[PDB]
Amino acid sequence: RREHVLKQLERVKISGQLSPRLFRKLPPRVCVSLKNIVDEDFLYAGHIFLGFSKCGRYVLSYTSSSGDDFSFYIYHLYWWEFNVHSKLKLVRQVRLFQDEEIYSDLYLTVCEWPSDASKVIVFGFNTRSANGMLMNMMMMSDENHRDIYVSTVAVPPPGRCAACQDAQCLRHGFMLHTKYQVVYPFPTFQPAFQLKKDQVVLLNTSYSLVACAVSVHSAGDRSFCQILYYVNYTKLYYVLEFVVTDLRGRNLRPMRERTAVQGQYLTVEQLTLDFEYVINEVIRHDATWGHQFCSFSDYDIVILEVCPETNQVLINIGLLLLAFPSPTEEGQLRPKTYHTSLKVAWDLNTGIFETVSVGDLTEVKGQTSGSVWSSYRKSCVDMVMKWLVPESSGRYVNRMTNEALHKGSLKVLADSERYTWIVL
Amino acid sequence: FLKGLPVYNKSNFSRFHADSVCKASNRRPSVYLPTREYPSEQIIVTEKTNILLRYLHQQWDKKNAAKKRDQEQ
Amino acid sequence: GPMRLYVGSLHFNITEDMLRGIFEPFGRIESIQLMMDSETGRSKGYGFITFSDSECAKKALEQLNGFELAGRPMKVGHVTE
Amino acid sequence: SYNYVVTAQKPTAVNGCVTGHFTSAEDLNLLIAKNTRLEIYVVTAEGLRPVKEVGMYGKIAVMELFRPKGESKDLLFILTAKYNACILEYKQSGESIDIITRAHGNVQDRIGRPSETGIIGIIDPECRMIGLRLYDGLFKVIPLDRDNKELKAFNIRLEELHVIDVKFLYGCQAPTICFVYQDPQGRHVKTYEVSLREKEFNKGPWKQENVEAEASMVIAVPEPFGGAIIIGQESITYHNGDKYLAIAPPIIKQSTIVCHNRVDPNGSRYLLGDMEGRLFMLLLEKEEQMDGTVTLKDLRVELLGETSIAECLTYLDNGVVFVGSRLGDSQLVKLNVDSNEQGSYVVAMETFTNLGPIVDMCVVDLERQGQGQLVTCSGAFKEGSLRIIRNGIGKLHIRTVPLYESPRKICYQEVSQCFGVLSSRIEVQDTSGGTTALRPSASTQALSSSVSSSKLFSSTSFGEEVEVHNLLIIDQHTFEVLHAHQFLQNEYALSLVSCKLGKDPNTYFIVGTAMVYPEEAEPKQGRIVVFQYSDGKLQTVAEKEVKGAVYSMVEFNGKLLASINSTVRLYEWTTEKELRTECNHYNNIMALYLKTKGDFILVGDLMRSVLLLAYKPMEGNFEEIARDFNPNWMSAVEILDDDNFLGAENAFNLFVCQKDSAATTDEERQHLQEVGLFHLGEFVNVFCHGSLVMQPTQGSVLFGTVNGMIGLVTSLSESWYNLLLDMQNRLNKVIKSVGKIEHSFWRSFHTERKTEPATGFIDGDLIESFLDISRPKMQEVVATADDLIKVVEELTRIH
Ligand SMILES: Cc1ccc(NS(=O)(=O)c2ccc(CN)cc2)c2[nH]cc(C#N)c12
Repeated sequence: RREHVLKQLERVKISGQLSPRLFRKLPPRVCVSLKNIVDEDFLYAGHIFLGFSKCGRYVLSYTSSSGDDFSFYIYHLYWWEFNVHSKLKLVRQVRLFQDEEIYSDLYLTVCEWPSDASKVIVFGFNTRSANGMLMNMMMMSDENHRDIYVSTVAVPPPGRCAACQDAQCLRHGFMLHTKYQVVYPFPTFQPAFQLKKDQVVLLNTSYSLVACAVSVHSAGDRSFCQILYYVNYTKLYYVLEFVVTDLRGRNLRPMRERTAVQGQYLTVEQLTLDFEYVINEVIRHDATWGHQFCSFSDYDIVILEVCPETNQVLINIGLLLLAFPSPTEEGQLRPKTYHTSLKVAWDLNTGIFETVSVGDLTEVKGQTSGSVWSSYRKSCVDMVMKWLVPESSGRYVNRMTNEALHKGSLKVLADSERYTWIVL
Repeated sequence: FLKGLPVYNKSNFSRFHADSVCKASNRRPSVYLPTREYPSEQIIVTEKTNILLRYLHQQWDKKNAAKKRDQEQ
Repeated sequence: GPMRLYVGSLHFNITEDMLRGIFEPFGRIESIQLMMDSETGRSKGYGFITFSDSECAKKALEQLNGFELAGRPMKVGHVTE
Repeated sequence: SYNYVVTAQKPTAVNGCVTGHFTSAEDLNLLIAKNTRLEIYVVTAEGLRPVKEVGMYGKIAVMELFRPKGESKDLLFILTAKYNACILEYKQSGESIDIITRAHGNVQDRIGRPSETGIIGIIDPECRMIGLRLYDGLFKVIPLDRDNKELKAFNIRLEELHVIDVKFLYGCQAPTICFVYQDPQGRHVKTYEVSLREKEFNKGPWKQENVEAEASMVIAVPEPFGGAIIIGQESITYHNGDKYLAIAPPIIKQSTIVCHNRVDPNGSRYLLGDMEGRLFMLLLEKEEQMDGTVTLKDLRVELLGETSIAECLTYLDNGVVFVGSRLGDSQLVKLNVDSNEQGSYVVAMETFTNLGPIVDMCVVDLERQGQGQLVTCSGAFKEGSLRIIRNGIGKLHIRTVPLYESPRKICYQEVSQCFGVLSSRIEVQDTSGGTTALRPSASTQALSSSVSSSKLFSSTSFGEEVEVHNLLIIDQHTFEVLHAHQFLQNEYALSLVSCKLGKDPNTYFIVGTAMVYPEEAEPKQGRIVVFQYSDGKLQTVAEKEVKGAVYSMVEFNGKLLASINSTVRLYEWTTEKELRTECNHYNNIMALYLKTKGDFILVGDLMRSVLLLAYKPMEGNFEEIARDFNPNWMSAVEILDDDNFLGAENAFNLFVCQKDSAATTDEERQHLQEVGLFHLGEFVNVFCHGSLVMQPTQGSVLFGTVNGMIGLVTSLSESWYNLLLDMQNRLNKVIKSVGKIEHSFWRSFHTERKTEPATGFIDGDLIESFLDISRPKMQEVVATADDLIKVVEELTRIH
């Protein structure tokens, strides 16, 4: 049984309790056809609409132009103006991953930080990496590698502010872009954890976990360093005039300056945690079976929790290793292959990591090695789901995806705070 | 019977009277304007450690005590 | 590609990224299709996963069909289209 | 824009009432929570003796009395709506009264969404810990021990994400919670043992039990019996391990039980409150054992009589109960052994005025000329009335006009010397196929009546409550219902206005309706009806069919401006006396609030903040001037001047947005920048341009709240604001807060999305407190004008 809308409105008058959580069972208030709000229609390119922003003012979309001649793709991001029944008005056009040769079509995802609305992050990856050969039909793929493209773009300003236009363009129109390769077992994509802390992004590059913070500051000198208040750390400054990042406004690289600059400056911070060093340390100092250990073959890192208040990162380390069996002699004690897990808390402030839990050694009696990672990842999903606590609305990581060009179904673009749908 | 109600004092409500019918907007209690400073004994604080991080930490401490008590059987 | 699998009886909170994470170790995945419910905006609990090689799909099927994922036994089977 | 917010009438609705021995070990106290107000009383021979009224810097969400080991008397625990927790102690040194803050601190978590049933605070019977249910899937534990300098609180994960109610059980080895939760299978009851040592839950003494789908309350039965009582819509159950007793009385099925109170210290009798105002008595049959323990034999409910629609019930002494009402007047009732002629065992001793909820009001110069008087629509259901408030010389004078039904809207027609009141009465269907009234109300007791004879809509369930909407023509002197016009079957009257349209010299009563059928939930059709109360009789002039619900309706330069669902429409009154559409505006979600000043229209949307339209006389259409881009769920709007606009949101906040004066491009011309932010702590339903004083700084806007609080909003100059802001900051360094809550933190604009300090607003209540403090402790003056009586005393003249 569903109550009538006027009955709910009547109750608000006498109770003083009005909330979206109360009106959740209520159907959408307004749903506009995309065709009715889009302009200069006809066959108007290949606009793949992503969805509303958290503020509900902007609607994003992207285009993937191939250029059928070889072929290298170009990815463009757009920002539109929602005015209910009125036509969409374009407010920003940006080229993504500048000076990058994209062979295969990328599965891209646009994200927003929980409370930092000044910028958006765009992840992009291909099924397999482009090889170094060619087999008539195409360049072909490398079955052992995958490409990861990460880019951070600034959101258009709400209005006004420092209008120092030296004739167009302004203060916060920066772009950052990076690219790294990953090996098997290809790291999992965890956008809700990777962006749980504002202005930061946790990146798994198989060999290490990188915490990247990007921030802009003005005349005053109160807020300094998000990450790291030893292990490798880098902090660089940029003014207009280890994961390799090349910055830009809307053109090319801005002038990389130092601390003595006055006006407006951007800061890029990177704190890295070497997996192999962590694995070796935990086994050497905290493992009860450390004496039997010989060498580890492979590892798979999964994030369990991110605490943005205490700046702590909880990771699970799935490990394939080789060790001697228990000291009991029943014959030949030839070493065996075992699978286990290591849980470590990474303190972003201090940089020190602490051991939380050390698993036992489970014997791999001829498993497909693929099943080992499939089983280990199921236990991570089991753990996260088990300890899942509902968070506050407006504190969530808005993940936007439209897998329209990848043999995929998107029909509605919802703004569940204003009860608005964009029926595609 | 349903009655034989508690009595904390027989004198309560024995001299109560109000010469009015359905009218009492008297906010008689005098407002409290605190001007003096008296310190507090305690300060309420929340434990900053995550619930999952806390559980995995103490469960590992209990698992260590089960194996670290092997000086004697 | 050579084989298309049907993944069903999934918990509504299980994401496509989680589905990728569990199945990817068996072999190359051509595409994933986790079906969403337009009204609610949440998952339907079923999907389709297409492997690039038939062999990898069968091995994934044998190790994942009928085993618990977040306390709910997962259903993995063959579907042509 | 700079404003000054002050209180004319403090909130009068009762939100919570608790008893104990707070002021002394022998004194029997009654503590009343009136939103932010904490009224302290002492039960004596003459009744309730007033002590003091503690003004908290926060909405009282939890109020419990407890006595730990080796304590002289009871201590109070207060938890605010902004998660400010404090333990208070009462101390009196002959004549000097002081409230000591034993412990204080904020207990909010960045994670966790607030629960659907709100904040629940419970104390262990042995005073071992404090249990807080703030967010979904969490349970905060505050240990109690004066040995440590701090009180390390912690969270324990709760597998049940949708908890209805929770209580601490009596007679247990370890603190044990008992709660009702909901899940896809339905509603159940579960218990957990709280371990302070391990900081986790343990296996509950008794487990899984399938309870009613509408099981809403949990009762912790004291030490002798033990266990818990669960109250639902159809049944009352008892649980204590394998021991189970359930009763299904048909009398309680007609209305929802919403409050309880323990009468006997052993738990033999319980009072139960109903949504209809019916008072019950839950009896627990004792069964003494030869072991020395006691058990339960039966359960029985007995109808005592009728009281006010109670929020909290509280037994005081000698068969006298305090009825804490929020939808009507509070009472002092007497439980007698002998029933009267009506068959009621309860009789009223005293009635306390409650103005809340204020759903609509108007300012009129009733008796005499030039002295304003508020005429509100107060209360709901059988508690519904009209309150006439005025500043009387020889502070406030209220006159109650009981209606015995929910009033909705009010307007004044001076040419007719009467008021137009929309009202709604509840009717129950029987075996005759038609509905009957529960009690005689204002619409059924009118001198003359009429029924709508419209045929616009040419083409029910037994025991279902249906609303019957009427238009009441009430005299201005006697307040007698002169006429009651009954609308169509399944028709809800929403908006009401009294004006003259076009060149027509007749003043009309215009009503906006909506069709509410039991089949569909969405309002797909309505009407705009034009009435005229010529001389003792009402006449239907015209009707215009609409494709929705007519939410707001305001007169606009001799035209009828109306909001129909998501459309803001303008109507013209033709020579044939019909309404003709002129122009429309469709860029809205739920246009519920409209306000006009000249050619400008301030549109208030329920979900999409506020918007400013301008009517073009040459073109004959609207123009979207500016918009407030910040997301806000509106409750009420008001136009301050041509450039500034006042708003009230769902998070109990006030804001003022204006046209950007430094804007150069047209896109910047469309951005309403919020210049004023303030946390009021109330939920505003209506704004009014007026003043209760006979006619320093311009502006005077009255507003009515859900708690019955009436305030004023006056505009200040930039010089006066900078003076009052420094005086306000200097006043907080001399005036202390109970619970050590920063005033700056309390008045801060707080939402589940963002938190920002207060700006462009002055707390008038804090400023006027300067007159009540002692002469030596008034050194907030550091330049002279030592005698600052010229100010404040002149500021109090606005009331
Ligand atoms: C274990 C795990 C955890 C989390 C993943 N993503 S998230 O986007 O961070 C996330 C989504 C949904 C919830 C709760 N509704 C919590 C976090 C993951 N993505 C692949 C995973 C694997 N294997 C995996």
